Amino acid sequence: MYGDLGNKLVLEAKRTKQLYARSNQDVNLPMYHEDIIRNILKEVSNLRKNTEYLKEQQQLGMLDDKVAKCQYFVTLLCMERNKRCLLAYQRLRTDILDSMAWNNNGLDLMSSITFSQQDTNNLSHQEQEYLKEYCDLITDLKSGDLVDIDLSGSLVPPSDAFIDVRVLKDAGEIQTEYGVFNLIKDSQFFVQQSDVERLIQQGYLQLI
Amino acid sequence: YYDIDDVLADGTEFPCKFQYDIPGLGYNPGRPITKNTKLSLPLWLARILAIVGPVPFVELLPPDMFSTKVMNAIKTDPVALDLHSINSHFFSLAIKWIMLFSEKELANVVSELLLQRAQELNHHASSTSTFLLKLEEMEKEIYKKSHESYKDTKRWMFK
Amino acid sequence: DAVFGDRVRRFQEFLDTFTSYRDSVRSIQVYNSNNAANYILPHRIIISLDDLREFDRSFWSGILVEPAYFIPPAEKALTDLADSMDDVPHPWKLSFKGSFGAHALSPRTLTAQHLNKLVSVEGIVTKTSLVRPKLIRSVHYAAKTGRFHYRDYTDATTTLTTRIPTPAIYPTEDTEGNKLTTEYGYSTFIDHQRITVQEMPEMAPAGQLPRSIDVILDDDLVDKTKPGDRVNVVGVFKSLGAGGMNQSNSNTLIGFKTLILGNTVYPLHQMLTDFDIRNINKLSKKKDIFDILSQSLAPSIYGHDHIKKAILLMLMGGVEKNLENGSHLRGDINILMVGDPSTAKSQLLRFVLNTASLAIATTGRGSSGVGLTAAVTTDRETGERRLEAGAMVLADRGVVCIDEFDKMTDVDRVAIHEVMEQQTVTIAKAGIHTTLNARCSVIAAANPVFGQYDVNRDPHQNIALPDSLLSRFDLLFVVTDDINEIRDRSISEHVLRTHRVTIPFLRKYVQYAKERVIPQLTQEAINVIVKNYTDLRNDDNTKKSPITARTLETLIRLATAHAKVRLSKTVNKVDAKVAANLLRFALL
Amino acid sequence: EIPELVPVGEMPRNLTMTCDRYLTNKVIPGTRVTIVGIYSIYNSKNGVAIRTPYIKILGIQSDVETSSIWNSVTMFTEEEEEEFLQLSRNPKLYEILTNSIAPSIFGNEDIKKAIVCLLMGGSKKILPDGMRLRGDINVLLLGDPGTAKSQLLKFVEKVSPIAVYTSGKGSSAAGLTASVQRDYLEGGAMVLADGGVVCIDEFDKMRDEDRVAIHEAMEQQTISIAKAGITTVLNSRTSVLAAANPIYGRYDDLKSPGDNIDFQTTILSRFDMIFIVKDDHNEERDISIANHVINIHTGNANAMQNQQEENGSEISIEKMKRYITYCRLKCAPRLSPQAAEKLSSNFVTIRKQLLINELESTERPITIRQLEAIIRITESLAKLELSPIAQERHVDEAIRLFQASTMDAASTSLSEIRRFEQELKRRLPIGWSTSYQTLRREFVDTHRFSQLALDKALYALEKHET
Amino acid sequence: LPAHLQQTFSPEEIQFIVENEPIKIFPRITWQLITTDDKALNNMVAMRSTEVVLWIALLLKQQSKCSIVAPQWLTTKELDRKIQYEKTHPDRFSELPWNWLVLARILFNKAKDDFHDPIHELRGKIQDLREIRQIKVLKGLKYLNESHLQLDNLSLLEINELRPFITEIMDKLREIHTASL
Repeated sequence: MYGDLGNKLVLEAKRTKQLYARSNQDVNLPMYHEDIIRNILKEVSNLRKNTEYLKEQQQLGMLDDKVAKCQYFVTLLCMERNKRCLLAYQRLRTDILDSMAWNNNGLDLMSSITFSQQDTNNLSHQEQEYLKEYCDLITDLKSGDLVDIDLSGSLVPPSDAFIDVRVLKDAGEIQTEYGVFNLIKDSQFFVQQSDVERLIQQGYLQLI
Repeated sequence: YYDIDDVLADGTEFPCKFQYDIPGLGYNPGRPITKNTKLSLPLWLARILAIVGPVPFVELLPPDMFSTKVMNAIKTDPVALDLHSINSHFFSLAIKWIMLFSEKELANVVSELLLQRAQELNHHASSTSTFLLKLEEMEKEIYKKSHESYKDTKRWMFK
Repeated sequence: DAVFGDRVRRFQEFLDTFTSYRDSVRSIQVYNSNNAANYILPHRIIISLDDLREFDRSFWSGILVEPAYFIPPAEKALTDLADSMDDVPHPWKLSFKGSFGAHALSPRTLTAQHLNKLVSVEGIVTKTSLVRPKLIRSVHYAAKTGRFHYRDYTDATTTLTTRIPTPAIYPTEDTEGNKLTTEYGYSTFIDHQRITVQEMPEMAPAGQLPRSIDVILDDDLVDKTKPGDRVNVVGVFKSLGAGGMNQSNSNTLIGFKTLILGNTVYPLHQMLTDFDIRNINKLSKKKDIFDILSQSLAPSIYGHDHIKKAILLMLMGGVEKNLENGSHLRGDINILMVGDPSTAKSQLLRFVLNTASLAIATTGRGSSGVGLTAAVTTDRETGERRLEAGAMVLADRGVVCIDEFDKMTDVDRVAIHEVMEQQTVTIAKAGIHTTLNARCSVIAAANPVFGQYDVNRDPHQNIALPDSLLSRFDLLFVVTDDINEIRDRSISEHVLRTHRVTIPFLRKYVQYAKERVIPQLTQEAINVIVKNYTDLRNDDNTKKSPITARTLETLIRLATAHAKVRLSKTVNKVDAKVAANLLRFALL
Repeated sequence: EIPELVPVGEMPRNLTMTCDRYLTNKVIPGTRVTIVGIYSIYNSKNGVAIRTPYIKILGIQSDVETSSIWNSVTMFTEEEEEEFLQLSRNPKLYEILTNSIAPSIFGNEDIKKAIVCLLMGGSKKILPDGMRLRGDINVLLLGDPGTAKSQLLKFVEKVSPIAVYTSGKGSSAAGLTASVQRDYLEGGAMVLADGGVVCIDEFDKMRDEDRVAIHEAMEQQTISIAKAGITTVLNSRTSVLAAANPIYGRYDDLKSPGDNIDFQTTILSRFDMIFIVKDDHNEERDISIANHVINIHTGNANAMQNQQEENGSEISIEKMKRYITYCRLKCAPRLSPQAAEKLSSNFVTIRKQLLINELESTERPITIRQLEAIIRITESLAKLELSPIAQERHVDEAIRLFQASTMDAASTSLSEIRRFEQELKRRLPIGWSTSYQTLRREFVDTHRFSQLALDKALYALEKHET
Repeated sequence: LPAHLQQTFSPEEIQFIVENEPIKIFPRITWQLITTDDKALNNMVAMRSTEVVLWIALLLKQQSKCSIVAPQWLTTKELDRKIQYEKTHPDRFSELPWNWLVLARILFNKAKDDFHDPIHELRGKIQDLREIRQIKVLKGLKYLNESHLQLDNLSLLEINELRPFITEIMDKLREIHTASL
């Protein structure tokens, strides 16, 4: 009853892992809960308020009682508990997030972060600032190599090395890089793994 | 810690009675809590109250889950025993309580139970039925990981 | 079969190291000899499966996997240890507690992987086949050649293991040609029964029909369970009978009916010591106790202090007085409650029931007629006309409850007249012709006899159940939930507070009070109740009705009851005043 | 064999089949299947020779859809938690649900909402001592036909996760709920449908002996059966939804609102939400319903509105059920203190005001049971939002809703038949040789007297004092 | 963020690895190329065996410009001595190329027509040697203790399939036991 709201919150955190697990991974997190954590923050503010109040009270009334210690001990733990929840949730949220910023940006010619992440505005803007700052953070890693990467893609090794892509209602032709593949619905291109990696992440290509 | 299983593991209630009186009850209008009151506490706070004292603040009365009836029943047929009903956390939990109370006796017991489940879980690692329903949450997670390695290695086996 | 010997020498060791069972066997051997020195205990030693794993896992897995080869050598070993006990001046039985299980199964999940393996079934037991003897040891006497001659009969359920069937009849001139008379009462008969077990109704999956299997209960186990009881049986799961393969007709495909032998049958769901009686004794002197007691009944119910007072005064009940060579005057007090619904009238009665020490509850119509044996007809069986106690015979010396007392057919009421005052039941049925005694105390709750006009409506025409009945009941209490506005708010507040000198000492307080001691009667009081009574007749017969000598009787019963509450060896004037009070609130 | 083909005019034959080993208990009775197996014959003396046919099965395969199991899993899938928790975020969630139940049925919004708050269960307390309060409530649809209530029940029966529609007197061979049959509990409505919804009709037309059983059951959720060799005391967690049929029509409203069911209102006292309804006709509404039916016949294409409601907003009702199961098992709601005191004010105003109303002996009621009902509605609706905690406005709905129920609790005679005086007088000073019998012969061939009519006029005159 | 798997290798990744093993080839051909890691070759002579890395043999086999040699250990008459030697030492897993599963998948997709008696034989043989060996692993897995195991000679794929399982419940098992002293 004391710290249990955090147990319920992480209990809810669990279900997003369930949605990232088997899964199938489309992202589409329901929302970030600002309300329930606001409840948590009001509860914890309550706590630390009574804490500094009693911290004033030992200075006068309690007179360093053996019992007093407990309040600064036990209730202190509760603060930690909320923290233990609040970060555990939060890191989970960053884990479901940064990976998404990994596997697709997105990809050639990124060329900008847009239309991605169906959560969009529904997810908190505090995370989105972190996010845009994070893909800005990875643009520098993109700019060191020079390898080249091409890192966001090709988690799965090339074979061999030409494939066949069957158009999937995409228009097209938007293939400007390397060559004008001239995208055309109902058209399969006997194209090398090279531009396939880049174009398959967008949603144009279908069968590898 | 950050993983959900641990922070959820700390959420479980234990029957721990107070060694001492503590006015300023945070649970309601006592105001103090009379000595030797039996109050259920989650593990997170109760964990370091047994250490800090040279007499500790709490007795640590053994949880109903660890009742010697149970620790006996798990020595018969673990494979048919239902863990998911009792807690459901066991290994995530029991691992803490074995260190907290520093009990040697049951190590040899649970160290056995977990082999006996697993010699069964390599059996459902091959491609459920009812059984998948009675695993402990964390154990269950390992079942995902194994079943996925197998499934993926089979899907690689052909085309 | 040296291996059966191995099983015996192996089970030997298990006992006496550790010795934790041996003390119980010794206890069994001693207690019966103590009954031999006096001026019943089944001989079986419960074996906790708990302990078996510590010694040998090999022998542990066996009792579950193949009990036919294991339980009987362990058993012969237990007898063998019981004979080395002390001393001279029977097969016994194993039990198997557990430490379940595997083998944990409800009856719905069973057959065949669980067959020929120990099993703990659980479910409802019906219909409980009727208890019957079963022959085992044949015993005879030869003359004049003498000696002593015996045969041993092996049935289908003998031991565990299958054996070449001995039955049937009697040996009758075993060689040489000497006559053999059956010796009855030396020869051994183990009782025998079977009871089928249905799976628990609440764990039933679908509209799919319930699957029950039958359990044979050997020896002591017999008559240990009425039907409809939650039961966890244990036993070896046995398939007996040919499937039809025995003969040469085939018949059909149906076959091998199965059942469980033995074994345990664990069911599942006063003492005043030194100090208690002292608590009473201390508490008896305090002058205000009656009100506290009267409040102790109703944690959940507001006011009605008068009525609660009444229910106590029924629990105690005016002793009983049987004159020399003459009829006896009724001791106990009967009560009725009438008021609009929500009056807790049906809620009160259950709490009457719990702490009541007995008795049976009956609600409207009804059964078993409540009256006499009811002359149950017809047959049951063969056509023989039999009868059984009505609904006030098995409740003797107790508190009968009646709910929706108005809705009961007049036919019954006619009998209730005979029950209440007269105090006896008379059955001329067919038949067994007897006057048998039901001296029960009685409570009844009835509605407002049509039309909520219970509050405003006349002193008569409101009750709906004339006439003598109205009198028979010592006290008629009215319960119109009518404000009394300032009374409504208070009640609401009370209920709210609820939505969030004890209860276990009450009945203990009561029994001692009941058999000790009867207060008799005293000339302190009599003039009071006489004044009162005469007042009642003379003034109330203008005010209201009914009033008769009956009222007077009631006056005395109440006086004596409140005397019991005071624990006083005598009746007092104060008590008389109390009786006065409650009979007043009855009337006004 | 299947009813589509080929019954013709004759009852369809049934071949006896023996499954064995691992195919056993593979199929729930009532599900269509396709068997394979050998075909063969067994003897079974019943000449000459006449051996009877059976089909050994190897091996059985059920149809893809038809209760293959397990359609009832206390956990469901994942994406379902996702989309549920997406539905909990709707402001019009309550409102859109109240539009799911009766796509076909028009009007009746109070009933329409009441069903919702019924299905969702309520506060359930196991608190010591053994006494346990329960959920969830009860609903009465009683009124003249055209109310669609008897159809509406068919709908609730569909939606509710586990439900049994029994109108009786039960039907047909299965006793009204829990039933004693001999080889034990034979399992019935109150039983076979334990832990959920039960739908009853002709509630006033039910037998006596089991009527007792019901009355005692609905409050304490447990029914005790002492029949023969089984004295069992089981448990019915069901919440009864009953539709009674009122007598003589509109005059019964002119009559005291209670007094309808048998001679006793106690039934109506046990029941928490009583809705008097009627097949009211308004040219606006009547043209609405009519035009709707004209649309229904052909050209047929109206039932699509539900489907675009599904695309845009509304719930498929195949999902609603899963949802109800979800909310039902997951979370158990609890009321807030200010809401509590608010309801205290509610109920004391009720008690006081309506007492004042009954100073005149105005014939009609108020029980703390009704309060408890109001509570269970609040928790039900709280369990709609899914929130672990109640709110004030949340209840503010409930008070008014139940207020509509009170309005239902609130709502001359020719005396022709009641003119039993003529007979009682100048006919029979001794009343004998007449009684209920005389009234018949005298009113039997007079084109005239109903049982309730005869008793009413009798009870009337009994009471009237004539 | 590798996402999947991540602690264990991917089934594909172990082929990605094994294709780095060289094996002999029979080139039809008679630039340069230095590439990087190859070191080979002077222009390959037709009807002359030579040693090259796998992924290039496979690459040049899709164009059917080269005929891969069968490994001396891939034969049914050869496998026979191996299952014979395997049934008779229920404890040890014998002698394995360590890639044999994955080469058994790869060389059968394309090169199949090059093998002598490839049809309906060897696949029957290795699907078997991949049976009794697997159950022998599951029955050798009961003896689990921390910290040691002899997995002796065991395929890379066989390692990879059961890895999360073993190295997880070893991390529940050893975790109580280290910590209880």
